[PDB]
Amino acid sequence: KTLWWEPYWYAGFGGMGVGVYLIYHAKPLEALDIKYWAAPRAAKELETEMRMLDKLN
Amino acid sequence: GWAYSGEWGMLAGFCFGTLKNVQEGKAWFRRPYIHGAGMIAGYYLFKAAADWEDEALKRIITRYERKGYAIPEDRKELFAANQYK
Amino acid sequence: MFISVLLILFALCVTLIPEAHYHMVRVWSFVATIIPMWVVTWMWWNFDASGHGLQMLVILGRSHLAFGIDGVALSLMLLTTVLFPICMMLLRTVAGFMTFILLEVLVLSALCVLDLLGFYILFEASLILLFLLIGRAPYGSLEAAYKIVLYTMAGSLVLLPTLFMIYSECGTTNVLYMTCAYNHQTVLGWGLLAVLAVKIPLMPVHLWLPEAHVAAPTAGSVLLAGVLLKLGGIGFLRFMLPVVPEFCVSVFPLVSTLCLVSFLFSTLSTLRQIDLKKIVAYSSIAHMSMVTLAIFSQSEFSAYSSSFLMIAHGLISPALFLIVGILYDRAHTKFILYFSGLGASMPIGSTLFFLFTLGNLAFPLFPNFIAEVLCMVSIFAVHELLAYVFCVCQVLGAAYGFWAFNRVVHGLPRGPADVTRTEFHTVLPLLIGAVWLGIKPMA
Amino acid sequence: SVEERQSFHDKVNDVFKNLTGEAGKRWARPDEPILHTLNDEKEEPHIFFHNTNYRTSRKYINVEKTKILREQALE
Amino acid sequence: YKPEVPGNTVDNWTELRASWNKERASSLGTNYYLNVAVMGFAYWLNEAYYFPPRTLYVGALVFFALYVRKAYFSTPYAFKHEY
Amino acid sequence: NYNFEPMGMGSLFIRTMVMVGVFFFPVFIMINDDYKYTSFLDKVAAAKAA
Amino acid sequence: VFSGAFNTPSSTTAREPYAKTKSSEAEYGVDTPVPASALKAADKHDALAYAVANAPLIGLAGLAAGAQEAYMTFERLPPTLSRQHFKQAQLLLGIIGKKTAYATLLGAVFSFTDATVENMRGKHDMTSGMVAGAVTGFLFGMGRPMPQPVAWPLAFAGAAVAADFIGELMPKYMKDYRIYGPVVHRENWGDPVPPRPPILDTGAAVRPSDPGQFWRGY
Amino acid sequence: HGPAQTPTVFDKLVEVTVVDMNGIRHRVRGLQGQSLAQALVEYGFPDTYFFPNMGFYTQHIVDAHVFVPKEFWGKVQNVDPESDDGLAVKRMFRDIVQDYQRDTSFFASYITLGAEHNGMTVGIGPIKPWILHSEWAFAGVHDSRNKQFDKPTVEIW
Amino acid sequence: XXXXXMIELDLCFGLLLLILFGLLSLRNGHVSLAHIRFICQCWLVMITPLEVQDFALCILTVVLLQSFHSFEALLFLLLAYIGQLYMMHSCNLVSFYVCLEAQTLCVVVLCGLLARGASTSFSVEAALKFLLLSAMVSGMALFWFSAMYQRTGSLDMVGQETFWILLVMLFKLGVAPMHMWSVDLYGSIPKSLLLYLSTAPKLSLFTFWASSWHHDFSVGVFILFSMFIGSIGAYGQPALRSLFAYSTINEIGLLLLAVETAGFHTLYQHLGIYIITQLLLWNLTDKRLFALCAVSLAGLPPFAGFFGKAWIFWHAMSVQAFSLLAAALFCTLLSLVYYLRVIRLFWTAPVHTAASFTGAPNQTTLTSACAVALAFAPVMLVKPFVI
Amino acid sequence: EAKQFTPDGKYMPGIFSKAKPLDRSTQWVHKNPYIEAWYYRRDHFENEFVWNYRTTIEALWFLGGFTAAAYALSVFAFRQADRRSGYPKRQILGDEPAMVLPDERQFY
Amino acid sequence: AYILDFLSYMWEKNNDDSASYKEWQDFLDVAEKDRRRDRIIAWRERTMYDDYAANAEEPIIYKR
Repeated sequence: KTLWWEPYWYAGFGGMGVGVYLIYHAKPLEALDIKYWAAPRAAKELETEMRMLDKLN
Repeated sequence: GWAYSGEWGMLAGFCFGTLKNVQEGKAWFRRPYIHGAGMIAGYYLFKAAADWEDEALKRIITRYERKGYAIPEDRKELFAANQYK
Repeated sequence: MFISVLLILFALCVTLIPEAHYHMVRVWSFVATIIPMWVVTWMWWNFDASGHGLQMLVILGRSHLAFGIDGVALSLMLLTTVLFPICMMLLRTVAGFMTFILLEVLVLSALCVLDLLGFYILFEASLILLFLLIGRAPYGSLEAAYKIVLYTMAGSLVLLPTLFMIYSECGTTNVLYMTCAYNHQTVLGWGLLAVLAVKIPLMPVHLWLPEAHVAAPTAGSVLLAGVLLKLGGIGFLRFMLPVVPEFCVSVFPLVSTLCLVSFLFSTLSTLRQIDLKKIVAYSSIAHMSMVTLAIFSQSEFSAYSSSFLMIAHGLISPALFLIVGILYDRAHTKFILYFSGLGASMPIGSTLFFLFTLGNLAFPLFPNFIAEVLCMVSIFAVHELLAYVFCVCQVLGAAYGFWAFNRVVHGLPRGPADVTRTEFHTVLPLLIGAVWLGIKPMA
Repeated sequence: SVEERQSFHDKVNDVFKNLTGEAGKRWARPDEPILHTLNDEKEEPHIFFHNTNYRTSRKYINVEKTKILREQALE
Repeated sequence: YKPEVPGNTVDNWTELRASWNKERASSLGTNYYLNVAVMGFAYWLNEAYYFPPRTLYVGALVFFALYVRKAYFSTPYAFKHEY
Repeated sequence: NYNFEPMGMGSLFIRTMVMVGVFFFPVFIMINDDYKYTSFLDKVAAAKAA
Repeated sequence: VFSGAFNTPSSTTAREPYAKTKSSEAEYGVDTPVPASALKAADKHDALAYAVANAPLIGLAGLAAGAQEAYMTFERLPPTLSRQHFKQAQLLLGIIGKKTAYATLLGAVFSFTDATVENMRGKHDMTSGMVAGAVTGFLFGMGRPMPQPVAWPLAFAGAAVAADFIGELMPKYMKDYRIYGPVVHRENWGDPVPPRPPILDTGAAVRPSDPGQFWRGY
Repeated sequence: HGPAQTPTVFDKLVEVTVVDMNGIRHRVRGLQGQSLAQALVEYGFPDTYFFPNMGFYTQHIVDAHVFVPKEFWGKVQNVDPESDDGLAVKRMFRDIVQDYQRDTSFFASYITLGAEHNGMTVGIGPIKPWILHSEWAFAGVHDSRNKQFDKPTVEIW
Repeated sequence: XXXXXMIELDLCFGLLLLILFGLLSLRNGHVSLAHIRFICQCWLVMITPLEVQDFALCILTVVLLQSFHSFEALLFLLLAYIGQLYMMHSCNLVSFYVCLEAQTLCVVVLCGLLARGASTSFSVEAALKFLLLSAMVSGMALFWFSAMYQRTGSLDMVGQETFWILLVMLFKLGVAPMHMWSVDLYGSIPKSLLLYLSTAPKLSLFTFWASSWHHDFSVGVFILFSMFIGSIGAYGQPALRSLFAYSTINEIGLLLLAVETAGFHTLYQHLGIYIITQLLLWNLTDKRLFALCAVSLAGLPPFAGFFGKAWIFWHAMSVQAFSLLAAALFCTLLSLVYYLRVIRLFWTAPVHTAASFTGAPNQTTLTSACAVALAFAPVMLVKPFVI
Repeated sequence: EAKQFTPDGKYMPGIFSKAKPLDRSTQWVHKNPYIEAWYYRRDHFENEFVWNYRTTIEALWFLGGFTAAAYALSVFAFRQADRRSGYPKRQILGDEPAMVLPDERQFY
Repeated sequence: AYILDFLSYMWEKNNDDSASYKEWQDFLDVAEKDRRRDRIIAWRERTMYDDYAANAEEPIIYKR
């Protein structure tokens, strides 16, 4: 016999886990976290500051 | 006046009838005429409360300005308003 | 807001259920707590880390009640909404369902509050609920409820004059304007320190918790362990630092020394405990002190580290309480000298006891390890002496932990057999969550 | 003066009340902070939040730069 | 498990009976006297409110300290035949 | 043959101090570094104003 | 507002102090006259006069307590003893006088020692009150069992510290505190200026510490 | 477990001679584990023979004033004079009894009858007038026929 | 012209008609007087001026008239209400004294008459004690009033003599240590009369204070007396009657504290909340709601007692009355002990409610359940409402 | 040996079964009176406090002494952190008006 | 895989920056309204209703 609580427990917790996986693997990188938003914007600044440093040498 | 005052009054009347049946050992849903009358009473009473807030606020702005405490018109709208907040 | 009101009314329908159909009673009571978990999941899917530091803003007119979401509040809501269904799974009375529903509602409302008066009103609305919960007639202790209620009321009464004084000073009670006005930081700061040092267990005024969390049943025990202490940390983060920084600064030596002595004495006191439940009670004190010092450090990433540690404790410690509750209910006693040979008697349960003991002891492959690493990073950047003090006494907690575990688990087999399907299911969310957050918490 | 600061506060409220942007541009991620002559910048909350978000962006950009330079150093 | 009540039952009951074989008078007189005292001398504290807080708190601590509880009040004078 | 009694007060105090000294040496090292540094500054101040 | 990176108010402070905030059109207080005896009571240049003028208030509490205990003892007197009116009077009056004199001595000691320390240290702080409280507790606590001779000085010293904190320290810390009109350091917020301070019929216990707090009277 | 005799009420039967304030002896049957005053109510004593308990969370408990002879003094369960329950008992002495106090004055609510109590004899102790609330008071006169056992409830309110 | 004084003539005519009507109704062998009760309510409605306080007191009394069934007591309550209403209009100490003494005599008579059972003797004793102390207080008031009349030569209520007028005003509210008469009254008198006392004279005296009273002194030491004594006594008294008595003493001390720092809006709202609670208290038939009164008195957040104490604390801080604010906080804490005790005594208990036998089946369900709906009040309350 | 179930499930309470029914209380221990007294005493150890010589000596030398040690250590760490960031003296609680919260707009 | 980017596109379509900014502005505006109103109301004198001088601006009629 299946216990009374088993289907509801499974449904709720599996739904939360599915939502978690979909958040971590389908939300846009910028939407998921800020750290993705800043990488392309900082890469160019680092690029153009590297030559500034080299000329300072 | 508040937007949902009458709904709050009806909910209060609902609980009122519930606890009236509680106080007599009856099921919560018995005697629905009491529920309806209480809903009407709560709706009208809290509408009166909402209107009384506006009355008191107009009294406040009038008294404050009459004493000599003149206000820039921008904040007078905080008191001279029958806002349906 | 509309959805929240719908859940509020839907949860109240429990009392309207006639007691004849017990099956549907359990189903409804469980589902009412199930729904907010999915709602918070939907919120997290709706949040934007590239957006503002606050999102999903809503205000209920001139009635205070300012609700907004940061990462800390959302994570705390997620952890609480995970915890509550397990607590529901451990109750058998409608009164318990109603009390825990109201407690969950109050916790959720306070978790995203943005009005200091609103936090004051909403937080301590559950004090009578805790009083009725802890001092139950057949098994509870009235003294524990008396203690905790008096401590909380004392804190709130100390805070209230400060709250109304700053309200009059700035003309409002919203944080985003309280944070922008000049104010007499000192008095409000003392009020906030008093309340959040009572709520979070901090020496000397912390003594209610060891009696309270032990006298309460399993569900209330897990609630008190994993929720109400974190109300203190989110309290700091949301209110005290944004509002009164100068008081926070001038009190930093006092806060640091109080946290350090709290941690030291609690760690040393734990070894002399003779009951598993009391041992678990003292365990949380060190974690809360570490969280408080991490918050007050503000060095590099203090808020995030504190949130990580709060989540880690609210994940692991309820598992300790679950094991304690299972052992007591299927043993009718909590006294250590009646526990022996548990591994041969309760293989999977004893394995879980081991795993969650290691979780309490900050070991790798667990969120607590990264949490304490980040907290000690924040502490170290402020100064290295405090970080050393935290680092040096790591052995002293694991001492009592391993001693109690080995004493009760190994040896002569005597007592209950292993756990049941319901008990393993109750254990399951904490294990999965801890593994997930100790392997790849971020991405 | 008091009247000068009153006028400046009113102008700031006007400017922030009528402010918008498009083309996938996320507000609270502005390219520039607004220069000011205001002591205790919290005197203007809008400017305070603008500068807060700019500072957050700069800090996370520093973190990303640190990661990139760490990768190059490892290489 | 139950802890034991300390001491002897006989001795403790006798202590329970210490200074209680006496008729209770009417509470009217104490009430009238309190009201009379308030009506007659409370004006003495009129100048008090301006006084420095330190002295007022000292007076408050003294007044609290010297108080005697009306309930369970007993004297050796209740059961002696002469002064 | 055990009486279950707390340790000797003086011995307990002495061993507690011994433990504290052995296991909190960085505190003393940092404090003595600061003391030496301020002594250097004091000598510099004394000699530089004459 | 809320990010895990840092806390913005921790780095947003003023560079220059502000001037005085204009509160009302008329910027002077209105208050009732203080009796000069209490004005002499605040005088602290002479310890002897300070204690002398401070004593009667302190001894009044002892008088009240003595009257309480004496009347309670009376309401239990036997009929045989109550007819010795002279003896009744002498006993009750002895109780009352003992209590009142003890209270007076305690208060005189407190005031004398407090003003003594105030003159000795050439400045004013809470330490003088701490010394006075400790001495008063010791004098009160001498000759009793021994959880007391430490506790009573602690009680008196803590009471003195609380008295300082409440009566003097906090109002001085909030001498500029205002609940009306423009907010200090935030007069850019457009709050109108009242012509006059809010007139309030506050009791003698509620007195304005500053001319700009409110107006007291009717 | 063997031929052990069937359980009958005789084996737990306790008898106490109780004499009223009018000097009339009365035979009363008592049971082990129950209070004396409960049986006293069960006998038909007038409501004037009883009074509310003056303690906290016990004001629903009735009691009667009796005198315990010298022998049975040690069978009275001990109560701490320093305890809050002891304070309630001392309030009961202070108010109800006044100058009716005797060194044998005791309260039946603390008498748990047993084997030794068989054959014990006590009498009723006089009390002063009292009032608790609107529905339960004592005029000071023992002129009544209403049985305390006839009250449907004990309303502390 | 008397054309502007019609309503007082109406009061007199209605009283005469009521006297004759009551006389006639008694010759018929009638045994109930609900018709008389409704007629009295109507006459109260008509004689009421258009002030908010006047209507509040009128309606409060109107609900209270359902709790009595004797014609003479109805008449006494009508005359006491007349005295109270005209006390809200008393511009001089003569009418003030007359109204106070009429109310006192009415209270004494009402307490004396309605006794039944063996409780009668103690009710008589308490009533006589209150009469004697009221007589001496009245004599004090007359003496000092005559002294003021001599010094001023006018009807102005000013000068040093007003201190004793303030004292007499204190005595009517049971201001500790002039509180014990209230405790004695709580000890014996039936619940209906105590229900009357807690609401009406206090309301009228607060209104008259707010309208026509000023003094050049403080009452803070008396506030300390009331707060501390009420808190400690309500903690220490096992009797429910005296427990609520000392609770009332603490609440009136809180009201006095609100008074001393002005800001009568919080005073008004807290008085209204407390009167609502008292109305809910003395007509209780089920004990489950009894703990709601405690949580509405212990200042627990979600209900009105908390906010009523809260704005009071707000206004106390508005003047930085640190001393009395801290004292009020500590006494509020001490309240919680016996309030939780009340909760234990009448919440964690088996549910039982006796059924009516002589008809009148739970004759006060409506007012009870209506007063219960106070959890919905804070919605309208949190805004600047009462001001 | 009892039958608390039917051949098709259907848990039977077995109220009138002669055999002792297996239940939740089945594996309860038999309490040891000495153990119960010990655990009550340790849960109610609060009645054993007294201001003796040893207790006072221990409380002052350890509790308050190490409280003072940690307080002074915190003060030292705070001041050293201030000195290691180029800041002047800062105003701790009760330290006379001085610099608090160094501005983000100033280079120290 | 396609499901993941489908969800991403659904999110990006549904979300709006300007709506959130307007919500933020509404929050600040309402909060400032309430704070201004409360601060104005705080200028609360309190004298007895017989105080003619303190209420010389009140249009009150007496029937005495």
